Amino acid sequence: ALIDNPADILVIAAYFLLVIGVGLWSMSNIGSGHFVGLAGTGAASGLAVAGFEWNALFVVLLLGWLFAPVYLMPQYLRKRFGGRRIRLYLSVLSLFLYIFTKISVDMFSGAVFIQQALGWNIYASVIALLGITMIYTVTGGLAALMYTDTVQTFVILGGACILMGYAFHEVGGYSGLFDKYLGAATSLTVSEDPAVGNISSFCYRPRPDSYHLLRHPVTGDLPWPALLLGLTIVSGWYIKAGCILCGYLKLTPMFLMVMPGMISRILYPDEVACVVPEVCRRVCGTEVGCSNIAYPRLVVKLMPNGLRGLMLAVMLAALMSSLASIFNSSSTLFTMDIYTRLRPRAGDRELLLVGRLWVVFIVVVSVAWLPVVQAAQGGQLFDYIQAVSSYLAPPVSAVFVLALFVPRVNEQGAFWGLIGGLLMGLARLIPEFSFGSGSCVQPSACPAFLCGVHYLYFAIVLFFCSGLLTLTVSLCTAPWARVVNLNALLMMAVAVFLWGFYA
Amino acid sequence: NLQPWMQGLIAVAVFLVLVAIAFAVNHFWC
Repeated sequence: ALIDNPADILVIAAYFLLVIGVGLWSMSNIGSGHFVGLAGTGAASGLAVAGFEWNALFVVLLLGWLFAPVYLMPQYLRKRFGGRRIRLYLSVLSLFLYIFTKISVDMFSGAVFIQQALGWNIYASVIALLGITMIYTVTGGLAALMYTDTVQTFVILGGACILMGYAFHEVGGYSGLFDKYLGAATSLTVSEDPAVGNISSFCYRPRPDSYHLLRHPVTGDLPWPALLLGLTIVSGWYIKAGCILCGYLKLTPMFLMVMPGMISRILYPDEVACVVPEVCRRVCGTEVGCSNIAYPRLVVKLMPNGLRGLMLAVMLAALMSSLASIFNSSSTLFTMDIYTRLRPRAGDRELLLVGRLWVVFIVVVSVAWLPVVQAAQGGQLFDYIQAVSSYLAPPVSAVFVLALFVPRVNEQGAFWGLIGGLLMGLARLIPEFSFGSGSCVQPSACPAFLCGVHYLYFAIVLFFCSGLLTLTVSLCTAPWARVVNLNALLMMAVAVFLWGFYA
Repeated sequence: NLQPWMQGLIAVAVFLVLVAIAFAVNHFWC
């Protein structure tokens, strides 16, 4: 369809052929998942999505620098608490989060790229994605990894700049974008379903606060207090010059994805900003909302004939590398952390067969989960990822932090607090997945107690309550560096300048 | 109604003040 022209397929085939050739010859920070989620949330809600990454850095480096002299992830818990129950439970959370926020989302972004590059169904898309993933893995893709990773991040970002200009040239430049966006919505706001009826203007017009990082703290998409605190909590679970470069590349996404995500809504309002349920289905595959098509739609309908194929190939290659790496990590974790514990005999070949069968099992589970991903948190990938992280990680972060700071905590108390935090998190994961989330068009029947609060304020609540549980149970039961610092503060100043500019 | 660059410069100045405080505290006592 979009790439039906010979040139796009030629570049895609050439790129994949070179990737496989290097993989045979053997014998990063940003993937396609973020390139999809950030752009989708930028199209849907404005630019407060970029209020995550920048904030994350201003926390990460702080907790990367203000914790080093005092602390010097799971391995620390292993030394501090000992035993094996906490090891097994942390491995279980790691596997579940890999399935939910690293595997399901990676395949979903893959199906949201092949869907808008060819038009295939979600399953027809992930089937091809996983077939090519298997080809990549069986050809020694992981054997190269770091070898052919830098080059990827030297094009996927670089090419993402080529799109940036191509996106910013079709909106009359940077100044032009900031007038067009507020005045860009759908022309189809009438639904044939009698129950839906006419669609209100609140959730088909772009938000009034689409240009401010600090949204309303009570009625905002990304409340600033929730933003700050929830992100500093979640970032705990998810050399120094490496961190400085990571921050440099972490500042850009606002200009590279979020804003070109904002451009999608104004070049393609009917598709990216669809509000009518059945209209989204014919566009997307789901009737909850489809900003997630923001970046892939922009890539396929904006990039030239020859560079669109290159962008698709690079996105798919990075997604393939991420998926293969996470499959390998999950298999290794399962067959060296949990299954081995269940079977101490340590069979010569069982530890490998069980790894491959686990790989197949998680592939199946994530394929079954894909429908939930495509219709999670109003159809926004970034919101779903951060919601799952807010539901699962904050308890682990609380246990880690109170272990680092408080020496009166107990391993048994730590484990009980961790199970309490997981149970608390499943009181919003399960109910806000089985009952759905829904957009303003079709609000879900979820009780106001559960879905009323933003997932970041739930991160705050769950972190604090999990910490309190851990502490009470533990008590109750039983008894050139100068140059690096200068560059770090320069980067921090630049980041706060960017925050103030878009505050 | 401060311009965006006013807000950016204000943030930079505030952070530089905080950095000066954090440098003076350890300049005075460990």
